[PDB]
Amino acid sequence: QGLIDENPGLQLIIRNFWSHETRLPSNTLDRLLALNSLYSPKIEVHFLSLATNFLLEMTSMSPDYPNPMFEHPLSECEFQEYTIDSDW
Amino acid sequence: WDREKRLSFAVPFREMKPVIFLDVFLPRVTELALTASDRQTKVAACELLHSMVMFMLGKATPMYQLYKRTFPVLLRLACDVDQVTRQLYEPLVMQLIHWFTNNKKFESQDTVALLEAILDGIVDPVDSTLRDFCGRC
Amino acid sequence: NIIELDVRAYVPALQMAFKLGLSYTPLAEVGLNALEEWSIYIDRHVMQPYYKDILPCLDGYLKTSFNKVVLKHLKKTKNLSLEEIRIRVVQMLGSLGGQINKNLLMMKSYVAWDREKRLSFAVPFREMKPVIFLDVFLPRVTELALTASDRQTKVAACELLHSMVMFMLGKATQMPEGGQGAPPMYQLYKRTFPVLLRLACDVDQVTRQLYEPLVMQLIHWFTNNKKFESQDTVALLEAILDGIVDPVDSTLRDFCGRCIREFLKWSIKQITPQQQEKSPVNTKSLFKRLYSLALHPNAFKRLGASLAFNNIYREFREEESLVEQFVFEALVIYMESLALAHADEKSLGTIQQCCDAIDHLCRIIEKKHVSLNKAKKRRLPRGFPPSASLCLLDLVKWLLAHCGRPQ
Amino acid sequence: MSDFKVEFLRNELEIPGQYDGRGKPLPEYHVRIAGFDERVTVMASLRRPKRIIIRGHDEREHPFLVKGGEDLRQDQRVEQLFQVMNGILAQDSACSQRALQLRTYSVVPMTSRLGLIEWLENTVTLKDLLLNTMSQEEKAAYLSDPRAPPCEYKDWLDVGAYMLMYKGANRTETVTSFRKRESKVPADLLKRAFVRMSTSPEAFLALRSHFASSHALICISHWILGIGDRHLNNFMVAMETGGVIGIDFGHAFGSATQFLPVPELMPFRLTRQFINLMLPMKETGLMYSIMVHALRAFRSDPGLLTNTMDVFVKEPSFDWKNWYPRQKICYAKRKLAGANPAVITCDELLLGHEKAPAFRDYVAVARGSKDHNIRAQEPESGLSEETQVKCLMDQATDPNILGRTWEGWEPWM
Repeated sequence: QGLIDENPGLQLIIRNFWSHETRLPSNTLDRLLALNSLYSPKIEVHFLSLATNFLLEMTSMSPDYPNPMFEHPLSECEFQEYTIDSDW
Repeated sequence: WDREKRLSFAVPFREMKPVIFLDVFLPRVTELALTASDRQTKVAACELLHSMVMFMLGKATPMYQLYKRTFPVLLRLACDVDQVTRQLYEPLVMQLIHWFTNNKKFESQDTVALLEAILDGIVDPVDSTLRDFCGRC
Repeated sequence: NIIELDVRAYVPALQMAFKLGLSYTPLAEVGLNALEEWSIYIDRHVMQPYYKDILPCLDGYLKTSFNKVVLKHLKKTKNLSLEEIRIRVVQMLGSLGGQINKNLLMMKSYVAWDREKRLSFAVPFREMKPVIFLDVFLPRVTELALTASDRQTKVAACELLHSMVMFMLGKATQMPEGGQGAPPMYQLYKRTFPVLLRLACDVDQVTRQLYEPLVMQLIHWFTNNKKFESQDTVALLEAILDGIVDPVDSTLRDFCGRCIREFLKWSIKQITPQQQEKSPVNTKSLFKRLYSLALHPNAFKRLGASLAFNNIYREFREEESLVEQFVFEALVIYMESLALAHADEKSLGTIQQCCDAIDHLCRIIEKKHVSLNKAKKRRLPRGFPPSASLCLLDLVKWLLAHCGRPQ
Repeated sequence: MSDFKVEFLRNELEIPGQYDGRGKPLPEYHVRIAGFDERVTVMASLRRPKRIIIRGHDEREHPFLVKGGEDLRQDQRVEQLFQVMNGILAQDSACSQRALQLRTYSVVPMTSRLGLIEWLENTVTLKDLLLNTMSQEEKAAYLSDPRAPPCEYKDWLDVGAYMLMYKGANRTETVTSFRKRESKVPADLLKRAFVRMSTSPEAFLALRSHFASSHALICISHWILGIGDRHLNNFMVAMETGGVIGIDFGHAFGSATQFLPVPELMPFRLTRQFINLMLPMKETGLMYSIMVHALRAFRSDPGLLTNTMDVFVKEPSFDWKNWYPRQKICYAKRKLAGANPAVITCDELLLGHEKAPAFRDYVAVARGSKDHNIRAQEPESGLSEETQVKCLMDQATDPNILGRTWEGWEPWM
């Protein structure tokens, strides 16, 4: 229930605490197995969401996940970050 | 849509690369990019749409049906009066036009794309602004 | 005593020996013994003009580098290489001379052929995914699979060369751009292939029977109307001279001639005909280049042209529309081949190639000489200065008027 | 191929100047023309260089540049002589003992209003060969915005007023000006291009070392002639291997600066990048000895040179449009019998530029800018190999950028 803190930092550190190989074992397979054994009778609404969160945040260690998937653009031009207006 | 799927993706890891197909999600994710009250939700789905369409351009290395699925979504979302989605589509629309303008991208999709899009954005009983956007198109 | 005369003509046999002594060391060994003979008997003056052949050819093959303590009377003992050849090579070399031996010996021959090190590879792992650049290994493996002893080792080098070229051709087809053949390795392949082309048909247990099929699948894959847009032409033009018009490797010449006929066959199969009609480099340009190569005055140029035609005749006889459109051209060009072959030595096998050519000509005529018996306004060659509706009688009377030839 | 289709019926039409056989019979099927890759490739210049592309008998394209209207037979003699001596001048140190070899070129003009040459199409001028190497936006701005004002117009100031501004130009201010020329142009990017074209650094080493030595010998040949390669854009270099060909023989017999509307204080161009090919070279080493060998082999050349360019007409029309042939051969003999580069440069300057502003300044910086430059006047009209070459490289090659420079003379580059 702390994974869903209205405090994003608190639930974030809780996610870090869990995803830790102690609380949630590092290997994707055994991480999955622990997740299967970790469901709370009240979280099935967001149990899948948080499980996906943990699974995908494991992919951070993948030293290609932060890398591009393509390196051969069919149409190649200047690529800089684009801006957007976000008035309240 | 078709008995074969093309949106494979091996998830990178240290020792495994689980391949995941994404063809099934496309309808619903297009709906959410089209319909999501939370601006975070709609914006994230639109970003994902942009990323996956760039990916499937990478995949183009004759998938007409995927293109005809994506065209109306582009039509509806481009003419968003809200600043966010039109803001996305400005570079999106121009950049897809430039992808279209390739000679190797002049075969059976881009022409179909345009003839569908500009015609339908005007023939709609609503959104004459979509007609104007298709005029730009 | 006899070989005192025309000492130059004897060098090519030595070059062939040092081309083939790998599979048979005593081959090069007896070539060396002949070298020793020539050193002993002949004067330095006339052997000098090819120290420049001796040392570079000497370079060949040279770059590579019971019984128990108990006294049983050892009755087994009582009842009783290329390397030594290369030792003799260096022996005779030091018996030659510093002026002679320095004949091994500008453009410098390697100027970083590819300025854009695009050929690389990201080696994946568990902690990181390092990236390794492969084009640097490219020229090296070219010389290695090109030149290597240890058929096991040389052929392993060839195997890796095969694998890497297979990878990098597809990688070249990853980010094509405008200009040349997108120049990923286009220009850097117009300089790469000929070695692998001759490796297609090499004297080998293995690399022959896998590289000939390799190049077959390649260039029939590279004869598509989708695989069409000058990616075929780079390899084709590369082949045109090296495979066909070349002093050595005659089996390569025949291999590549039948390869070209097979190639154009597979083209017409998987080229929509207009894509050959709109093709500049096409069957018509093929005819034109054959006319030129027969016309190009040199033993090698004409021999390649004639042998290539004799190869391609297998399908060209099956070709009908072109042969109907092209007889006067073919007849006059083969006439030119005959004239310039009988203006020079006939010991060239191209005289037999031209006999094959006249066989093909009379044969195609005897299918449709009734389609020639009539004056048909098929296109005109330069060998027929009158312009008219071309008839079999027309070529016949032209030949008769041009009989009494100085050759 | 237009009027009369490709055929040998008329004649095996074939490249001019390539039957040049020293008594040996030339081949009949010798490399000739059959077919054509002719497209409209006409470069824009005073000569309208027409690079006509010749698919020879091999059907391989042979682009041939075609110039315009001037005494281009002068260029023919220049190239022929270049082959003559350079081909027997200095290839290697041992071969300089032999006195052989230098890479040269040939041109075949048709009339005094046309000239046919061969368009190599595998070369590039130095300025272009660099302009594609750096960040091209630097090539635009850095060589456009801070090019004339900060260094060139600090040296002078003003077009038109440029020469009279050099009348108010001196040694140290133009030394600072040249220092700003170094800040008007990039540096060491020559090494970048070289290494990106170098797979083996040492085959590289030999190649560009011979390139630099050959360029220096070409430069002293320029000094001998007075060839008008004002800017580095004039000078060519084969992108393939650095092959060298002369450019713009519009001035000779000491006319490099004899009638020039703009100042040309160069006995030979000393572009800084040619020095910055690699920093540790002091230019006092290998090529220094190379030109020492050259002048060592420059003994019996007047018996042919002065006997050859003056053999026929003594170079007509090369100085009226850019005079006495007796005067021209006098200058050639003076420069050829062993001459001070400073004295030759100053006499060439004052002859015709005496009315030009800073004429005294021009001839002075010709004699030298600083003391270690003005001492060049002392070994006047003759001095030893090493002395002459170091004099030319120091008191003549340097003070061209230290007295005054024409903006189109390309001082920064």
